[PDB]
Amino acid sequence: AVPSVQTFGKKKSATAVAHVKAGKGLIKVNGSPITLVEPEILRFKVYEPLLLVGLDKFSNIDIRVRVTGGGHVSQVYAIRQAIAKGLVAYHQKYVDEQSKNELKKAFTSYDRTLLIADSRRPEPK
Amino acid sequence: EKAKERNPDEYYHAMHSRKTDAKGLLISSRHGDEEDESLSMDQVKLLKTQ
Amino acid sequence: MLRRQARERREYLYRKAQELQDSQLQQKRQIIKQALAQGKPLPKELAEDESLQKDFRYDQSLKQVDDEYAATSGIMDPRIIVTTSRDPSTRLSQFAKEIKLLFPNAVRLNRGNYVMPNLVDACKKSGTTDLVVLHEHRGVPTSLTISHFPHGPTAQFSLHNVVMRHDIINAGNQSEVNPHLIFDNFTTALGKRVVCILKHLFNAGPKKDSERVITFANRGDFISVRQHVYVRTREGVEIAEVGPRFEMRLFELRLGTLENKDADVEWQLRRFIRTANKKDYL
Amino acid sequence: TRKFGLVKRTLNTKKDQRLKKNQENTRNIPQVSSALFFQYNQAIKPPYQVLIDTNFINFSIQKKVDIVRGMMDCLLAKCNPLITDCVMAELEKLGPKYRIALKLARDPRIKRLSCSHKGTYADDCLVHRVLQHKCYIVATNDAGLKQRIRKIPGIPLMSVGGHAYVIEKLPDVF
Amino acid sequence: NGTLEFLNSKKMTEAGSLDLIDDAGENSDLEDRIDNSLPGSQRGGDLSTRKMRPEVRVTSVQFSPTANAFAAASTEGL
Amino acid sequence: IQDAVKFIEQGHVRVGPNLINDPAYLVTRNMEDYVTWVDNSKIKKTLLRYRNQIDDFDFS
RNA sequence: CAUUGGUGAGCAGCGAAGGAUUUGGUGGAUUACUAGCUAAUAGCAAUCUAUUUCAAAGAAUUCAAACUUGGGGGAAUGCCUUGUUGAAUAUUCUUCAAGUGUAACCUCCUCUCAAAUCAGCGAUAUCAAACGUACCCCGUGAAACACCGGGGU
RNA sequence: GUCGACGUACUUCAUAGGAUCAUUUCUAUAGGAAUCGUCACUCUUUGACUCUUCAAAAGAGCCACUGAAUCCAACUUGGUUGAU
RNA sequence: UGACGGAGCCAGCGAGUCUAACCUUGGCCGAGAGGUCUUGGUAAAAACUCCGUCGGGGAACGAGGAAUUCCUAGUAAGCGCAAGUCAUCAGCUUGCGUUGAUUACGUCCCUGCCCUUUGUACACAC
Repeated sequence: AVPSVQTFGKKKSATAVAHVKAGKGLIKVNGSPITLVEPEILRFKVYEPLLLVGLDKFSNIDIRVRVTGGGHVSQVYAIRQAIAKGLVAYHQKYVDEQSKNELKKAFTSYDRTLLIADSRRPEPK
Repeated sequence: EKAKERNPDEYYHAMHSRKTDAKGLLISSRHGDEEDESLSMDQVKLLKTQ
Repeated sequence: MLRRQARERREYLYRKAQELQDSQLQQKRQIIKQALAQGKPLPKELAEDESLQKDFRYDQSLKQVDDEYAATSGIMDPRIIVTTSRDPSTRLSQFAKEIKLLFPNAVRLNRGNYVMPNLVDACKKSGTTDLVVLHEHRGVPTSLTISHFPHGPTAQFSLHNVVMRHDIINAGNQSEVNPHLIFDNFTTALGKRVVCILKHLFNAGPKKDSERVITFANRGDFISVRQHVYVRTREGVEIAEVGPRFEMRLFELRLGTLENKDADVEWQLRRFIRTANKKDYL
Repeated sequence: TRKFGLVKRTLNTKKDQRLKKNQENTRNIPQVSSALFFQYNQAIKPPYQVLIDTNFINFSIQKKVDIVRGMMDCLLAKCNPLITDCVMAELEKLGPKYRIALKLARDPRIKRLSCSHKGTYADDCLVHRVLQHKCYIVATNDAGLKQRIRKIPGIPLMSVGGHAYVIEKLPDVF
Repeated sequence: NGTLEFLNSKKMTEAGSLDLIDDAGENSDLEDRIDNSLPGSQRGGDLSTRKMRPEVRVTSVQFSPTANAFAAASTEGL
Repeated sequence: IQDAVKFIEQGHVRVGPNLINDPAYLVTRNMEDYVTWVDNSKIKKTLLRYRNQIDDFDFS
């Protein structure tokens, strides 16, 4: 079959399953494209790993994300994690890893939640 | 009690052939045979002739 | 962690079933110790088996705090957590502070949008001794569950007669010293069990002249607890009440933690029973 | 291109046939006799053939009763005794102190019949002849063999006590 | 042990590596012929108990605070 | 009990940080809790693929 | 609609007198190359024998050694050690005992797993058929809105 | 009140006899069957060898030379008067 | 921080052959019991996004005094859903999700509460 790679994202009770395969440069979430994210103010939070990396690095990859659980804010944060993990897991497997290293550095210089999700764990004093 | 004690590192050698749905629960075929998952073109050509 | 707590709970529960089989052999080995010293008759079944006869040459070198608390009985000071049920009212927010104030080495963290698996994972993380969560009924409190954390026993109580310190006056401030404990009229096997499930909630070794006393009265199948301060006068000790009066009675005692709700019920209150009204601790 | 987990070839001690102890590699229901009721065994008719053991012989000498006309008093019908070759071999294996009872046993009026056993046990032969035929009547005076023949139906047993014999399972006691 | 990425192909016979063959018996003496090698002596207390050759590793490195150097505690020493 | 020896010898099994290749290793009662599969391995990928759980950012 | 499942029919594109897999055998490396043999300061390599024997050197644990034993209990016959009769100018064999002596011997443990598969019992279910209900049609019949049979939904 | 005694109640204590095996012959009995220098054939049992299934995991790795299969592309032959 | 409708889509805990009203008007059948039909009365995901239409109460009461209480991060607060666990709870209780902040995170100045005032626990320092 075609090359593929699969990552996971996690906010409070919302999970994201993103599959990244070689293709025509199309971006899909739940069948719908990315220009139809319903919270409508957080739509720039899911374009956010797209525009930090430059749109040329998504021109030949495909992204298909399912999301279940959570609400609205927790769902959008799951999509931006799974896209950013899905891009950086494709590039560590079939593309240059120095490309992966510059892709990873461009995310952790911005924000750590795009790569791994900090579990907001309780603490007793 | 078996759910809480899964030990998520087990391997039994049927993890290849047995598949799971995307929701999480496992799937089993209606035919159940290990040979009638689909049909080849030589079988389909003969069966449509019959 | 999660494998470790699953591993040591397996080794503990097998060791519980091992001494269950060993209790007959320990009882039989008592007879060998008596008969070798005083009393020449040896019974019939112990007379034949030469395996036990060669067993005693080793087993002559053998010889109560509860076994879940045996390691941590006095080697460490118990840090404990008081929590509310869910979306607390103002009254038990005051009352959880008073339970935290009655209990040395206690903290009070509010519970809101937590889940009980994630709470007990957090107290197994940071390391605490036991948790006291409180339910209520329109202000006044009704339930109080004490659950010891390293897969220790939990004990759920029901409390009715609650009068608290914030209701009456501006009486001052509580003592907050390491308190003396007064335990009275506990006689049953569950009585000694409920002593050790609750005595370990205080710090080890209070002072010789500690100035507050917390009594636990068993007068009539209700463990009734009050807190008092005292002096020693020239002719008689005077006492004065402070802190919450309780009329508390346990209704279940599961061997697992409070997270489980399917664990081994060591004891449960039975009330639809012909002899339920007859006696106590049943 | 070796295999993995190579182990030295040794003796498969529960498996091989070169040992002595691993050299090991039709329902049967015996019908009841067709001449037997629930408990009758209607084929018991005169004349009768008694099976005799030593405890019958030695007690009859002790109680002053000769066999052939002594059998006449209790069973009351015509009967001739027969002694197996196994029994008379072990009866005369008692030795010198019962040779007068030996002499009363060997007699032209006491019939004799042959045997086929790799042994000399009186109790095992008498039971096996009884099981295969349910035809004979048995004379016995010890509780071990008496309980063994009381547990098979339709087999009349007799013993001795007091001054004469006594039959147990016969319907025609008089 | 781990000095080479590419092991030599003239050391595997049709069974067993040639240098893994226990060659202590060909020695003429007694004390080195004595094998007290325990089965699970991975980083034990001696070297006669090892039954293998020691593995190479470095386990603690610190820079020198004075003279532009750094010292690494190795299998070969320091 | 034999297929474990096959997986240990092929270099799949670790005790904490390091994998051990000698199958004659006595594991301590305390140390029994920590024996997992090694990372980035095909012995772990099949295990997670049945569960549909493969997070290949950690290249598991 | 997705198939991130298989099997087949093609196209775009890649495309210098073919191209994909898959595999046996051999050779060279996989540590840094001073040549073969022998009785070796030399000879042979087409050989060391009708030249390879003599001489010289060469003897302490004065008559020394399991540093290599699964554990418990013994050890009759064994074996070891120490005391008990007879050959010779202080002495080889042998008379019999004692060993909290013994790697010869003789017993018990050194196996029965907090473990898995396999078989029986089978639930969650699932596929096909039959049967039952309702509504239509057809067959037999002279006929009975058929009591007789069949088909369909 | 921890026990004593008495009373009472419960539980427990002996089974015999025959046969076989176990001493590198002989378990002690003469009431029992086994002393041979193999030739072949048949039938099962067990193990090894080479592949292989449940089902993969891992390749003492690189390069060169010279061969064996399989599917295409192309060529030939047969084929609608009938190929699979 | 409104009202009116119209779309957009997001949850998790739940599932014992167990799940769940009352009163009344009649008709027919029945020997009754009652059955069948008839009729009327009484009680019983949100948030958010977006699209358009909109611009004082029938005496007490227009966001609540003094005085007090609680609270530090997935917290306070807001929102719904589910269950009713041998105690307690339906005038409610307990769970489970969605949204998710401000402000300290220092100090012993005040109020308290406790400890210490031979360093004895082995060096150096003090």
